[PDB]
Amino acid sequence: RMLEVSREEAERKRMLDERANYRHKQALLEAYDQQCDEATRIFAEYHKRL
Amino acid sequence: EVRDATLAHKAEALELQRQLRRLQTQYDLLTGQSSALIQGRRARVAATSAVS
Repeated sequence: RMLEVSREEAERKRMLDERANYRHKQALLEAYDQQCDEATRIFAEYHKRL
Repeated sequence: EVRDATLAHKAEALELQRQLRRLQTQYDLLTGQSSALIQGRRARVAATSAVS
């Protein structure tokens, strides 16, 4: 009757603590997309032809 | 003098009932409480695959 398995606890830390600060990752994704954005920034007016 | 012949079995008598009540609070009381977080594991990993 040891039918408890704390793998839920290991995932309790995992299940929704990500969403409690869901916007930490988006700040870094902005940094990763910054090189995409800055490349888009430098491909805007004269490099629009590119 | 003779009660020791009978008080001897008393020590084991209280031993097994003390186990039994320790058993009794664990026959159908384990499943009542050890499965409280079992419901989580269904959705505790669904969100884990959601970020992918």
